[PDB]
Amino acid sequence: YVDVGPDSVKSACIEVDIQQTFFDKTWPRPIDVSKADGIIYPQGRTYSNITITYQGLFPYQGDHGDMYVYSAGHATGTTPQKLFVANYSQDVKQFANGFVVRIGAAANSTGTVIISPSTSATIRKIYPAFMLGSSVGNFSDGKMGRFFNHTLVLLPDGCGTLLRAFYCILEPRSGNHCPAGNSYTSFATYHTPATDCSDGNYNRNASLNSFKEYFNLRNCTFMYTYNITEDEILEWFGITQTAQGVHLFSSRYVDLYGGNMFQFATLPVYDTIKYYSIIPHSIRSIQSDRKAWAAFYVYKLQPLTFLLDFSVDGYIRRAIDCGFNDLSQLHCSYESFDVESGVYSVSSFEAKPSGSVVEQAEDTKIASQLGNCVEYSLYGVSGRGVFQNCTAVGVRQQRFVYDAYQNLVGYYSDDGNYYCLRACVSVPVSVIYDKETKTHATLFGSVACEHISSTMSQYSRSTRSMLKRRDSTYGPLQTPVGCVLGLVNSSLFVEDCKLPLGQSLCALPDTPS
Amino acid sequence: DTKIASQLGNCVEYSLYGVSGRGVFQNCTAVGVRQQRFVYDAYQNLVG
Ligand SMILES: *[C@@H]1O[C@H](CO)[C@@H](O[C@@H]2O[C@H](CO)[C@@H](O)[C@H](O)[C@H]2NC(C)=O)[C@H](O)[C@H]1NC(C)=O
Ligand SMILES: *[C@@H]1O[C@H](CO)[C@@H](O[C@@H]2O[C@H](CO)[C@@H](O)[C@H](O)[C@H]2NC(C)=O)[C@H](O)[C@H]1NC(C)=O
Ligand SMILES: *[C@@H]1O[C@H](CO)[C@@H](O[C@@H]2O[C@H](CO)[C@@H](O)[C@H](O)[C@H]2NC(C)=O)[C@H](O)[C@H]1NC(C)=O
Ligand SMILES: *[C@@H]1O[C@H](CO)[C@@H](O)[C@H](O)[C@H]1NC(C)=O
Ligand SMILES: *[C@@H]1O[C@H](CO)[C@@H](O)[C@H](O)[C@H]1NC(C)=O
Ligand SMILES: *[C@@H]1O[C@H](CO)[C@@H](O)[C@H](O)[C@H]1NC(C)=O
Ligand SMILES: *[C@@H]1O[C@H](CO)[C@@H](O)[C@H](O)[C@H]1NC(C)=O
Ligand SMILES: *[C@@H]1O[C@H](CO)[C@@H](O)[C@H](O)[C@H]1NC(C)=O
Ligand SMILES: *[C@@H]1O[C@H](CO)[C@@H](O)[C@H](O)[C@H]1NC(C)=O
Ligand SMILES: *[C@@H]1O[C@H](CO)[C@@H](O)[C@H](O)[C@H]1NC(C)=O
Repeated sequence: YVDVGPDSVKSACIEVDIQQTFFDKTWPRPIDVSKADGIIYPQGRTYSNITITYQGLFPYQGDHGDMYVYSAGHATGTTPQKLFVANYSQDVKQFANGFVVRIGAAANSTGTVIISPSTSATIRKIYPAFMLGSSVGNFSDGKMGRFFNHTLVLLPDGCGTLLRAFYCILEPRSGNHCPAGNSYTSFATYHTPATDCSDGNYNRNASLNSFKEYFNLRNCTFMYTYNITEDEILEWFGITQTAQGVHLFSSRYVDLYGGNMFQFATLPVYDTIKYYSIIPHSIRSIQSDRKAWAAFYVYKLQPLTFLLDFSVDGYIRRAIDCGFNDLSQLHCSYESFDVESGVYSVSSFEAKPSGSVVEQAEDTKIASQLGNCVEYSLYGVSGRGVFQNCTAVGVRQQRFVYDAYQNLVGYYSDDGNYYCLRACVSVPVSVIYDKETKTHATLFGSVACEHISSTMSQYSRSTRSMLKRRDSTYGPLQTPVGCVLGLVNSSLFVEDCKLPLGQSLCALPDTPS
Repeated sequence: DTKIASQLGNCVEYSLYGVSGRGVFQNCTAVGVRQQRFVYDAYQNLVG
């Protein structure tokens, strides 16, 4: 196995007090895909200044992410005391095709101490620590997140210039405040700047040794290290897993200023990762020496399609999440960032299922429910649709009435009533796009505004919020063609809008640029 | 193995780290991104 070095020496662990309510903050950072935030550059290829579609794992454009903040522990006077940290060790998550993170984005600005926030200390970048693996379970005290068998460990040591990776078995310890003890609270790791990080001798084993004090390393099968140099600039990092093993990505090695990720390293492990957590960490520094740290963020990858704008220097500079909006769908269909003005069809709202209705004599109370769009089963016949009470058509006791295209038309219930079936209905959608002002509006077709609402329970695509930027303040407007959003009743007469809606309707642009 | 590292050239068969095809090479300017090694167009033809 790997030569891990010496075992832990002290038996007792420094106590970990959970102060998690101090860490509740709301500093969201949604992905800006027009800036190419979070984009993993494609593997093995590069391109010219041409725009191409691409498919791969990416963050959603609308995701605000998850936020975590490292902070100094308790100290008083001129000396260190006990840790006062966040409860992040209990935040077990299901792994889901990797994740990406944002690090140091609040650099060269100020924030607060958090644990004693009134001091208002300036903030600086700090690197994250992580643990990954195939299984989790209870600590002997019932605490969440104990990993089993072998797990990944990623930790910086001391100052951010050294990074280590491990695939190893963790071992519980019988010391006071440690995992086999009944005095255990929660796992944490720490750095002590009062003796660590000398400028002529940075302590390369600093965080690993504090890690060893809570878990003895055993049976380690892999270890790696990497070299980093200090730089307060914002950075991107992330993890994916394939049948070739885990991949590590960073923007630092290749594209430090543009922020595009590149495949920095790979790992030999072939075990599937099923769970993910963040290791909490804290600074042991003296009370007058405290320093606030920049916020850390996490976003989750999904197998999304995107337009990618490539620079002549091959950097991705802009991108569009195709499924984010109906307008984004339009751009992807024309493979461009500048669609010509017009009225364009976009995908329709579907239906929205309703709770099931079942009849099969031979469970309650679903015998009938008229009715909207409730899934159904009738003596092994199934489908989704709306039922209505109707007349009586021949022939009775054949039970299922059908049309010439073999669509079910209606049904004889065992309550003696004929009901008819219309399947379900949908709302067609189109958008009005004015390229000159870069503005838009929408049309719901013949649906009528009695079925239209500010939010949707159908549905089609994840948001329509760009319309809502003006339409949070207005009711839907009925027109002879149909219900529309953000149209306004100006009652103007004009010869040609270059955006006719059909009929005598006309969609004037707001006054020209 | 030698001496076939470069030959400019008209339409010589080639192999580049397991990528292969036939074509002419020319000493032109550089382009982004560096260290992705293979430059391609929108139809996935190798460009450079
Ligand atoms: C790279 O794309 C740019 C456009 O983004 C192209 O630049 C155009 O070049 C023509 C020259 O015939 C000009 O008339 C246009 O005004 C330019 N567009 C601009 C400046 O936006 C350029 O040809 C492309 N180069 C390659 C190698 O594909
Ligand atoms: C990574 O950075 C370290 C410096 O932190 C380099 O390792 C040291 O290089 C000096 C050169 O004189 C030696 O005196 C030290 O003994 C080295 N330390 C160790 C632990 O070997 C190292 O070269 C850099 N690169 C890599 C790939 O590790
Ligand atoms: C905080 O300080 C960093 C220092 O790393 C500054 O980053 C500069 O970012 C610009 C962006 O174009 C680069 O051109 C400079 O080279 C960077 N300075 C360096 C590397 O010393 C930046 O002024 C501050 N803010 C952020 C967010 O990084
Ligand atoms: C840790 O704190 C978070 C705060 O959002 C909470 O949701 C979570 O349940 C906590 N973990 C526990 C109580 O195990
Ligand atoms: C931890 O123990 C509880 C019982 O207190 C159990 O319900 C839970 O499933 C256990 N955790 C895991 C990951 O199985
Ligand atoms: C470790 O992996 C084995 C492999 O099957 C699994 O059965 C077991 O639940 C895991 N955990 C422990 C504590 O052995
Ligand atoms: C691996 O870990 C087991 C614990 O289950 C330990 O007993 C064994 O000595 C280790 N073996 C080697 C060869 O690393
Ligand atoms: C519709 O069903 C009602 C009971 O809900 C019944 O009284 C009525 O006769 C039915 N209408 C017909 C058969 O036209
Ligand atoms: C719009 O303006 C005209 C002006 O006469 C008015 O008659 C009409 O009721 C208004 N509203 C709608 C929904 O068309
Ligand atoms: C062409 O190649 C020569 C060497 O064969 C080199 O010196 C020169 O810089 C190249 N021309 C470029 C890169 O434009």
